[PDB]
Parts: sequence; structure tokens; C-alpha cells
Amino acid sequence: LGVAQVGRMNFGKDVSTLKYFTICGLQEGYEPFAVNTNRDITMWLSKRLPQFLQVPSNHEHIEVTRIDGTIDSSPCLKVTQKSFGSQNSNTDIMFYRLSMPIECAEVFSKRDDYDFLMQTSTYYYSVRIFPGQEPANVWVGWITSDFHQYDTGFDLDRVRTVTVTLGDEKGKVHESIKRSNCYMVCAGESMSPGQGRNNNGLEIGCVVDAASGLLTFIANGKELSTYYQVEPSTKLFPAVFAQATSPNVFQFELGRIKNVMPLSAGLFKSEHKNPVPQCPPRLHVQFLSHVLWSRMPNQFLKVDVSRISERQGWLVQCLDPLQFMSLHIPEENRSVDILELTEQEELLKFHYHTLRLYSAVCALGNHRVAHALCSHVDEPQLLYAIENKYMPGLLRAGYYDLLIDIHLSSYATARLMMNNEYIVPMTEETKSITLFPDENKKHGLPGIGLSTSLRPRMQFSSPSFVSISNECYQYSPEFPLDILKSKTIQMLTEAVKEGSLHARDPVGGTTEFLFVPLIKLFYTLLIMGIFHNEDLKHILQLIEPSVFKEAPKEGLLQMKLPEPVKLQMCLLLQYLCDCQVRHRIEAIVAFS
Amino acid sequence: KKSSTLQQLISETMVRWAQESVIEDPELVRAMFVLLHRQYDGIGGLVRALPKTYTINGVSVEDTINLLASLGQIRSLLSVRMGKEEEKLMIRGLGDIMNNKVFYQHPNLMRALGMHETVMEVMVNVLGGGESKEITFPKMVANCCRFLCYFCRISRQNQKAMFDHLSYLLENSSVGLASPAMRGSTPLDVAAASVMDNNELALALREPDLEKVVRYLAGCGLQSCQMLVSKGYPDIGWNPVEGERYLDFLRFAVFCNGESVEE
Amino acid sequence: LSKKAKASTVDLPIESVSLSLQDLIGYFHPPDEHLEHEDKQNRLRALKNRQNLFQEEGMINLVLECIDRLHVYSSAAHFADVAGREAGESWKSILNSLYELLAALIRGNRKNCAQFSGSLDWLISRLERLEASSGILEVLHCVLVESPEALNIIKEGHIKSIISLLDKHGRNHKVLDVLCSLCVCHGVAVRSNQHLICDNLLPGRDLLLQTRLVNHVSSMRPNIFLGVSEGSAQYKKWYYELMVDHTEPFVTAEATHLRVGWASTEGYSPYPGGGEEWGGNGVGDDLFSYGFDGLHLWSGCIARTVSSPNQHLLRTDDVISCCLDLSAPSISFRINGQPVQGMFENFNIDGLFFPVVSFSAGIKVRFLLGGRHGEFKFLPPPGYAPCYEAVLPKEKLKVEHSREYKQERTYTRDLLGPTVSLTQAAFTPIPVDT
Amino acid sequence: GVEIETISPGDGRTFPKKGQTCVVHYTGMLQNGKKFDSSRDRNKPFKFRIGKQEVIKGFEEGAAQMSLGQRAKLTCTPDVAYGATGHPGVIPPNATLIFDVELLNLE
Amino acid sequence: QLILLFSRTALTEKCKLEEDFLYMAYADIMAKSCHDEEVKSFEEKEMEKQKLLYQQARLHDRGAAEMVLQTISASKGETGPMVAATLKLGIAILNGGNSTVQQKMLDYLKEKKDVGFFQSLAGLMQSCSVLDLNAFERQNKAEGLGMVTEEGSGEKVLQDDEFTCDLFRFLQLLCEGHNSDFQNYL
Repeated sequence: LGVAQVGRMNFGKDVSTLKYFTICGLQEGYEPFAVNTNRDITMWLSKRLPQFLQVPSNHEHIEVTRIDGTIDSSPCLKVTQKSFGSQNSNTDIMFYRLSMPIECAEVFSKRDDYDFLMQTSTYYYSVRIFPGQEPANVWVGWITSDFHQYDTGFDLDRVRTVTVTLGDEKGKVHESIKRSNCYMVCAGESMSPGQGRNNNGLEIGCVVDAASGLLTFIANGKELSTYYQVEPSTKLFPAVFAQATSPNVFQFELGRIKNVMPLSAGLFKSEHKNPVPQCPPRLHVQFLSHVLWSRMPNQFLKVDVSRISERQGWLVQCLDPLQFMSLHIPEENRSVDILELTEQEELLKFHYHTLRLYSAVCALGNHRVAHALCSHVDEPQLLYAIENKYMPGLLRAGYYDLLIDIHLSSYATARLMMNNEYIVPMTEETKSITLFPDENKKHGLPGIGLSTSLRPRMQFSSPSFVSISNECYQYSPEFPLDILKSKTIQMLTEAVKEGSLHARDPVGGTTEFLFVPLIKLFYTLLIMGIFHNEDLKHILQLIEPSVFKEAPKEGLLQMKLPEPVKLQMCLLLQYLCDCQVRHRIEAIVAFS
Repeated sequence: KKSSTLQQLISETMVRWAQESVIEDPELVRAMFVLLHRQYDGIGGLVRALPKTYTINGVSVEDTINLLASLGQIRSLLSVRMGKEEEKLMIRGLGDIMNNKVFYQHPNLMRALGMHETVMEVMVNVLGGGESKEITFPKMVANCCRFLCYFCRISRQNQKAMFDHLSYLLENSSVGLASPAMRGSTPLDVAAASVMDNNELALALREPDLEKVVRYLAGCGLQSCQMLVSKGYPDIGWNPVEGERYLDFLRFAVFCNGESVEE
Repeated sequence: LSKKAKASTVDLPIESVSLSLQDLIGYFHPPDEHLEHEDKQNRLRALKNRQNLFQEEGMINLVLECIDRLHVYSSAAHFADVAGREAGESWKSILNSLYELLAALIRGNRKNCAQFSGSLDWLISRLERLEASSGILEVLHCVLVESPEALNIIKEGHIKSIISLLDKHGRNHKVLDVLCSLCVCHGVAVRSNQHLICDNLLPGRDLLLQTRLVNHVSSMRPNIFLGVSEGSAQYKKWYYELMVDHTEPFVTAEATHLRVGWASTEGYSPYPGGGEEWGGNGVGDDLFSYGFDGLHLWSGCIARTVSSPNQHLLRTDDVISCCLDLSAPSISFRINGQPVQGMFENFNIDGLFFPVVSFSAGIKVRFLLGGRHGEFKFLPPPGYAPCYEAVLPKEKLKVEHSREYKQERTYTRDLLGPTVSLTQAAFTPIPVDT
Repeated sequence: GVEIETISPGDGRTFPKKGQTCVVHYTGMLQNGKKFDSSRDRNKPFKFRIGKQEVIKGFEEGAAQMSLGQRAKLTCTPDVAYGATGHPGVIPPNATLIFDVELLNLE
Repeated sequence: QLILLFSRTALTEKCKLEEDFLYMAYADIMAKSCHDEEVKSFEEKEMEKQKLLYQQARLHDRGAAEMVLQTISASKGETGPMVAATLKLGIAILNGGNSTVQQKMLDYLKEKKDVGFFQSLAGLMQSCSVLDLNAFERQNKAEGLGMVTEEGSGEKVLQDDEFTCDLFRFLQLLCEGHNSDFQNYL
């Protein structure tokens, strides 16, 4: 859609809305794109706000080369242009930063010596404008994560800034704070000697003090007048802006100067105390680009706007809660909706293998680690992912087996450990158990009834990190087992209703990502025995409406399930038979 | 035509699933035929579960529950690696089991629950993982052998059940035989408690079983105790400390109830 | 070469060694998964026999010797300095082949992975090297999946070295699998290795991607598009008012969002600049917007505590009055008629401002814009003009969504293309020169 | 010690006193702004007794200074919160803790 | 599918043939369905043989004649509940000197060049038990001393009667009918 153009796409969820399909398209055999879908098809639209991403290895202009530091040199990152001098070349300012930021101190205080070097928080990087590249088109310094300004003409005067002035009651200014997302200098103006730089390309050192926020600059060994005073906890990204008038534009020398700590020591926590400059592979040059997509939300907030009166005004009314799960990239200081990982194939996989490590660090009854995972994956996070129908398939099976491991893996294994053993007390309610419910020798519903055999106790601990008691690291963390029953029953009824129609949008993208999970928390809950009476009577009708009738719809046992879905219907039917053998041992002791 | 029964529904779903398609999962076929066997053998479940059935009075319900939680806390230690935090847990579980009235009142429940085998396989893992490199965690084997000797003394049937594992107890019968104060807390002291004053269990000993205790004592008479000579003790050409501990087990094998077994 | 013999004098097999290290890898090749079951099992039997026969000859301590003697040079250039240029040309290749052979001579063989327990401390000590990280990681994974006796040597210094690899190399999934195999092996869980990975990776919240449940935030703005420019016809100081009818402090597990203030555009466009079209961002989560929440001044996503008489988070029946001065850049607020002791200055004035409120679910607020669009509860400060006096004469003042898309049914959703800049919003009379 | 900033005022007359359980409904955060605990997430009001050393010192002092029905922000220095050892797997060593606490009830 | 799964678990390389409840459960249904056991007439005797052939053909047509040779070759000469159940199914499918099963059992052995089968047969016959005087005397003294014989029948002398009998009945059935091609192969 071009400038000031409006359009509408009708995928065909409701064929009644299509008003030319029958005229041309119905008889020819063509089908609507959303003919069988049960959900709205997601919109992916071009992102309006440019972001920073790694320079591609096949970029038609940019070419980043990593140089290793020798004995007399330092690690370097050269930024060059592939298509300089040839036609179709792009002559515009390109915005470059570094992949990792430097975080200032939370609270500002109010041969190099190997004590000052060990105690200082002052870091360094240097940029060598290559001799022949115009310094009037190169800007060096720091930026924050908020920098999203791609303008063809960049100047240090139009950068986004604001001054927050807080005063006392009388109005006296006790503090004034300047805020910006671009703390940078221009190479041309910083260049003091004039014209001749072909001695050596301009060396503009950038010095940051992570304990006071003072941002100083040294060009060709002389400190410049410009300085910045950033706020505490500000994350500054080493950035260089340059318009390429040369085959080789600039460089990212990561060395050091007298009495200043190298950049890798502030970037990486492991190398915090290493005075030796380093360029680990995690640190790479990024650039501001527009080649990114955006995921339009499947649902928006319900907002009501209307004139109430001239005397009232305009009313804005939002009352129904809507929520989403946000994924935060620590090294880039940005947050992304987790449903955007359906198109990010590296983050999806890394986060899935992270969820597989979460389920592995608390495996086989590690209760002290299970309470430590309730601080990273919360209960509301373990209920939004289970219910959301737009979740990626791999993350849906990772957030799903994580609940069953953090909360329901210690009582579902111990209860199975005493499952083939029957210790029935000799009580007055044990003596009332009969093989058949009444005179008509008909089998009752397996599971519903009175069972008196001794069973392991179900006890949980309440997660809390303000308490200093150490008696909660036995027993699994508490989870709401009453909301979960109804939620699982509702999701399984919905899955049976939907998947029986063979839709093109199974939850998770495949039939094995909609059922193989769901039947595994249903199975775990049934093993734990949380279901009682009516809930079991309603969930048995979904396995088989006909056989388990209490007095064209077909249950899970008739839905043409995939093999991985058929393995968990052999475990579900395995416990439903153990529920009969145990009754056939409780009904012998009563007669006995 | 109408199944009306879980057994009939499962006796048909399995066959229909296998005759519609060729299953490509060897674990799905295996679980598909175990469940059909259960339906076609409804009496084969009552022959396997009824032996694992025991009944108690209402007075002992709470005490049996307290015992079962302790037994579970020990059984769940079979899927983790033995360490410092499993030290105290194992000892506390064993202490609570032996400080319980049910453990003495009902010795057939203790045998039907497979407690002795669980304790042995815990000790089996402990010995296997770190026996040749001297017995790491030696306060584990000590408790696992103190419990398994009281288990034999509870009743003659418990001793008979423990006697069926004599081969392993004699396989690892050089565990802690030279460390003092570990007497009665040794895997060889559990082998001597499975035939102690039991004439039938002493008449059931095999010649190959008696071949190996003699072979160990022969090595104890030709080679010195390397752990004791590394501790500084003078190097004689024989092992007195370990050699005396292979002579009392044989004392409980050739002599029973004040009369020598002539076989 | 180490004892400095001349390169020509010494014979250094480079092509023959490379060919042998490529023939051995194919010789120790796992069977393909498309073969028949009997053929696959027969080839597994031959691979296992080869692995067993290829270990009893001390042939595993020889690939290790080659690896150690090739790691005495830092890089390909360092190797090629001592050796020939062609010899240094295939240094990384031979190193990558020596691990692919090493990870194949032990893959699937538990007894071969059990005799490598004594050489894992040496193996991990070279994991940080970029030329060897992948191979060392693959051999480590192959050893740890198979041998239970190899997890008993891994200590805190070895786990922190694998964890520090993710920090210095990036987000690699093959490091999480080595960490996953460090916890549970063959159904047995190592609690010591489970109590170290957590305590050394989780608390930092700096390497693994972090997740949160965030409320959705929507923004309402009136039809007013007011800005400042030289030689234009616009009043430089303005005033509007917001008073709240209802506010539930916690509609969900997260605090209810409610922020009021001014926002600006990027250039002369009518689009709210420098922000996301959706998400949990509101008035003051960027450098294009300046907001007030009753306790803080929000701008650039940093909050600063501001003093006020009986200061509190915005509640029911609270009056917020906003003052904007574009002559001298200034934004001031007054809560319930009392001035708040905070104010913005020296922000960018090159675009069109507008009143704006941002909120999560569970609010009831009403714009008091002046005139017929809401009556002011407090008198505007002397000079400031009501915001209803900036309406372009033909258009109608209306409170609308800040962003283009709303909540509606999909086939009726109006997909909007780029919108023309509102350069006619600032009437600068510029005639011909005569 | 800790310093308290009121988010919403309370009665201002009812204060926690010796031997009285405090029903608080809190949200815990780190100094960088990352949440690590929330009783609202678990939907459980948090109950603790004053003077029994069962909660952290910063939380105890903040609750003592709190008033009934009041919502306030609690900033806990590392000295009064987990020290330099920290909480294994949750709280990094030498971390400042910020708490959004509401005193629901006092019994 | 069942026979193919049981013939694949046997071909899977393992150090020891592991006890499998499914296999000892379905090696006694397959074997017991092939016999279904005064002077019968000629038609009765010829109908009890044609039903026998069809009941045997229900299995060796599905690969059950190579499965009882793969489960023995994977035993590697170790007696147990798993070879005493494979040796009862081979007998069940070979009863009456079934020539088709005899040819099928020889063709598989000649094609696979299975050396494990004949090394397991030699190890299973060298591990067969015989009469023991020491055990009999040790049991006789036990009954003489008046203690209750808690064990069933003193099955320590001739520990395995049915396994030993079946291991030779299988070898006799494999050569029954004067099979001169397998007599020279044994």
C-alpha cells in the first residue's frame, strides 16, 4: 500500500463475506485461504521503526572484517564498503554500533598501577578514521538502546534530548538532568591539526567512567572540550556513524591507554579484571536497517471513546484485561513479544533448549532448584503459555513440560512408585466396597468410586523469596490445582471439538503440538488423582462417549491420531486399567 | 456390538490401530501389545497384584503412612547420584524405618514392599561407583549393612529372602573389612547374618560360594594390606586384619545351633 | 619444528595426513538412518568392533598428542611462520578433523568414553579457543551422554568454564545440551551438577532470554496537532486537563498503567514518532513523549520521582492539568490544583505536539479540553490557552487512537499505507519575492 | 537501613505492633528493574509475624514503618537483605531489593 | 508387526538378552495356539493334522520361523526364562516334522551365515543341569531334620527338566523326517 492508500484483505474465514468467490472462484475449484482455519490469520507487516541487527555476510555494501590483536597491536573491527566506485552504490550515512553495551553504576559515588587498574571503572575504545575518509562525515561516540532515528542527514544538533528539572517547593532547582540517546562527537570538528591527517588517520578515543557517568573524548592524544553526564544505570552502546567516501571507512580498535581498563573488561563479566584487550566472538558490529517484519497483535484492547456532554467532555473507557508474554534480550536491552518467535528461528531454538535446561536442572525431585525456577518462570507465565493458541509449537511443548516438572513431577512419580502396591486399611468404609455397584452386574466407570488403599500424601511448599526459612526446600512449589483442572478440561474439550474437523491451524502448527502436550498434563493430573467424580465423568466422555456413557460424536479413541499422540492414549488407558485392578483388590479384602 | 466395558473397548482399539497402518514406532507397538495382553489376561493381574497386597488395622494407619513416606524417600534416592546431601537423607530414612513399630509387627509387609532390595541396590550403586578407589561415603555402607542385619534378625523368612542375594554379598566382600569399628556394618557381615543359626540356610550353601571366601582368605595370607601399609604399618607378608574377618563368616557356615554341619 | 629445525630439512606430512584424517572419519562413520534395520545393526556391529580395536592400541592418546602438539601455535599465521605457508594453510582444517575423528572414535562406545575420563580436564582447558570450541564441545557432549563415570570428574571450575563459554561466544544451543547432559544421565540425576548450573547461570539474568507477562498499553489523543515554527500562526503556550473517573490499582498481577502528558511527532508527520504501534509502551517510554503518573516524570523510559503535596499514584477523582509552553520549551503539571515540583525543558521542538494519555485495562478518564469539549475544573495559568482553540476550523475535535490499528474483525480492518506529512498544520505565509 | 516512599496513603493511625501478624501483598524487584518475586502472581496474601526473624530485615523494618491499607515502595540495602552471599539461584550477590508492598490487614 | 518387532529386538546388538515380559507372554500364546491339545478314525487323524498345519502356517508365514532362530542366537549360550520360551515356540511350529518350517529355518541359517546360533546351541547344552548327589543328600537331610519343605519340590537336582527336554526335542524336530540337508548342517 502506497502513500495515503487504504486497503482490506478478506482471507475467507467466513465465505459469506466473500462477495465475488461464487461469481468467479467457487466452481473453478479454488478454495478460500482461511476455509478450514479456526483462528484469525496473523498479519505480518513491514516494521516502521528501524532496528539494529548484525551486518549480513552477503550485504551489498557493508563488509565487516575482524582483525586479531598482535603483540604490538590490539583487536580490531574494520568497516569497509564492497561496492565503492561502481554504479548502484548507495551514498548515505550508515549507523553502526557494537553488539554489547556498558552499564553505568547503579549509584554514582559522591606502567599503569596494578591497584588503580584493579579498582577503576573507566573503560576505553578507539576509532581510527582511515586516511582518506572525510572526518566531516564520521561521528564517533556512544548511543543507548532507544536510538531508532534513521535520517539521511545527521547532525549533532537534531539529536533527541530532554532536560528533566526537579525542584523544591519554592521552585529552587536542586537538580537538572539532561537526557539523550546520542552521546557522540564529530570527527571533523574534533580534528584540531587541520587538513593533513595523512600522517595517520584520526584516532578518536572514547573514554567512559562507569562510576560517575562522565563521557570524555580524546582525539589524537588531546582531550576534547565536549563531555556528557549520563544517568545511573545507563547502558551505552559503542557506536560510530559515517558516510562512506572511501573504500575503507573506519575501524573499531579495542585497545587501551594509560590508566584506563579495556572495553572487554566492562562488556564481559568473566573478563572484568583482565587488563588485556579482547574481542570475543559475541561482540560484533551491527547497523541500523529497515529489513524487518512486525507481528500485528491478534487482539487489541477494548477502548470506548464518546462525548458524554459539553459539561463532561470526552470519555475514555478500557475495562477488560489483556496481556502478552514479552521476551527480553539481555545483551540488546530490547523486549520482543514471544509470539514473534514463529519467524525468528534462532531465538525460538535457543529458548526451547533453555526451557529443556530449566526442566533438567530441577529433574527427579530437585525442590531447591524448583523454587528457584518460580522466580524466572512465574505462575501467570505458566498459565498464559498453556492456553495461548498462537504460541510456537516448540515453545508450547517446552513451557508445558516445565510446569509438569517444576510442580507436578515429584508427586506424580512417588505416587506411581507405590502404584503396584496395595495396602488397604481394615476400616468400616473399606468393608462397604463391592465389586459391582448394584445388583445389575454392570461395570462402573473406572476411577469413580470409594478407594481406601493407603496413598502417598500430597504436600507442597509456598514459594517465597522474602522468607528466610529453610524448611520449604522439601515438597514441590505450590501451584493452583483447582484452576488447572478446569483449564485442562476446557482445553481438551476444545481440542476434541476442533481437531476432529481436521483444520489447517492446529495449536502449535501440528497435531503433535496440540495433543501430545495436552494429553500429558491430563495424564499427569489423572496419575496424581486431582480429578474427582464429576470431572472424571466429564473427561471420560471425551475419551469415549459411548463406552463410558453414564445412565456422530466420537472421542479421542476415534480421531485418526498420529503415532506420538497414540502412545499417550496407551498410557492413559494403562492407568485406567490399573484403576480397575486396584478396585478388584479393594473388593476382595472387604469380602475377606 | 456395544462394548460397554473398558476391557472390550481396549481389546478392539489396539487391533484396529494396528490393522489400519504399519506403526513405525517400536515403542508404540510395544505399548500397544502390553495393553492387549492385560485385557486378554484379566486373571494375570490378580496373580501379580494380590501378592503385593497387605492389610492393617485402623490403629496402625498413621504409623504405616509414616513408614511409607520414609520408604519413598529412600526409593527416590535410586534415581540420583549418591552424595553429601543424600548421606543424611539415607541415614534418616533408615533410622525412621527401624524406629517404627510396624517394621517389627509386620515383617511380611516389609518383604512385599521390596525394602531390602531397595537398600541393597542403593548399596550396590554405592559400592560399584567407588569401591576399587576405596569406599567413598563409608557411613553409607555401614548404615546399609546395619539395617540389613536387623532385617535378617526380624524373622526367618526375611533371612531366607536375604539369603538369595548371597552371591553379590560375597562378590563385594572386601569392602570395609580392614577399617576398624566397621564390624557388623560390613557387606560380609550381612552375608554372615543370612546363614546365622539357620540350619536350612546353612544346608543350602553351595560349594562354589565357599570356594571364593577361601580364595579371598588365601590372598589375605599371601599379600599384605596395602591400605594399612600406606598408613605406615609394618609390611608383613600377610593380612591379619582382613584374614580374621573371612574366618568368622566360615564359622557361621560350618556351625549352626551348637552342632557342626557335616556337609 | 618446535626445536627450530629448518622447514625444508624436516618432512611435515600435510596432504597425506589430511587425506588419512578424511579417510578415517568415513571409516568411523555412523550408519545412515534410511538403511534397513538388519543392515543398520550390522554396520553398528562393525563400527563398535572398529572402535574397540582402535582403542586397545593406544591410538586415542595419539590423536590427543597430535592435538596438543598442534595447539602450541596460536593461529594459522603463527603456525605458517614456523612451518611452510602451505603447511599453515591447512592448520585449522587438520585441527577440525582431529576432533571429528576424536568425537567418532568414542561416539556410542561407553568403554571408550570411560577411558577418556582422565583426559577431560585437559580437554576443557582449551574450550575458550575459537579454532577448537566446536570440536571440544562435540567431544564433551559425546563423552557426557555415554559415560556415567565422566560426570564424576566435572567440578565447579569445569562447569563455570562451560558457562563462561556462552558469555564470551554468544547464544549457542550446543552449550545448553552439554549443560543438560551434565544434570541427568541414564535416568540418574547429579544433584551437585544440578545445584551448580542453576547458582552459576540463573541469578545473573544476563545470558538466557528472560520472559515476563506485560499488560497491553493503549494511547488516546485528541485531533489537535499543535507545534511551533518560525514565522507561523500558532499560539506558543497551551493548556488541557484530565480528571479520572475510576482506576482499579490491580486488574491483573501487574500494576495498572495510567500516564498523562504530551507527545511529539517525527518531523511534520501526523504519526506519533519514536514509538511502537503496540505493546506495553506508554506516554514517556521514549524521547518523543513526556508523561506524568502522579509520582514520576516519564521521558525516555526513565522515571524520576517528583515531589507534590500529598503525593500519590493517580486514583479515582484526581485532576491532572497539563501545561505546554513552546516559546521556551517547557512542560508542567498540576495535580488537583496544586503545582507539582517538576518540569521538562530544552526538548526537541521540530514536530507537532498533541495531548496524549496512555493506559492499561481498568480505567475511566475524561479529557477536559476547554470550551464545549469539557469545562476546566481549575483556571488555566495566565497566558496558557485551552487546547480546544487549536482545532482547524473545518475539522471536528475528537479523541482517537494514537496508532492506526484498533480492535476489530479482520476482513473489515482498514490496512493503512504511509500517511502524508501534515506540513499544512503550521501556517507559515511565504510569498514570492518581488 | 531502608527508606520508604508511599505510593498510596493508608489510615496513618494503625501500625504493626509486637506479636501481630502482617498480611502483606507484595511484589519484589531487583535494582535493574527485573522482577524476582510477587505474591500477586501466586494470588496469596503473605502472612508473617513481627519480631520472629522469619522474613528479611529490610522487609520487616518496612512493614513495621508501614500503616494499614497503605501502599509504599520499599528499598532494601544488601546489608538488610541477603548480604553478600545472596539467595542461590534467585538474588545475585550484593543486590539492592525494591519491594512494592501493600498492608492488606493486621490480625 | 508383533513378530517383526520381536525379530528386530533380537537383531539389535546387546551385551545380554534382556528379560522382556511381552516376549515371554506372547511366546506362550503363539506356541499354545499351535497345538490346541479313544482311537480316532482316519478322517479324524487327518483333520487333526491339516488343522495343525494351518495353525503352524499362521505363524511361519509371518516370520516366526526366523524369530526363534534370532532369539536363540542372541542368547549367546545363557539359560533363562527367555530361551525356555523360545524353545517351546520352535517346537510348537515344528511339531509333526513340518517340512516348510524346516526349509525356512535352514535357508535363513545358510543365508545369514549365522555363527552365533551354533555357538549358542553349544553353550545351552553345556549349561544344562544333570542329577546331583550332593544336592539330593542336602535335601534328604533337610527333610530328615523335620523342617518344613517350604520350597515346592526340591528342583535343585535336575534344575531344569523342561528346558533340557525341549532343547533336544527342538534338535530332533529339526531333523525329523530324515532331513538329510540339515542333518549334515548340524
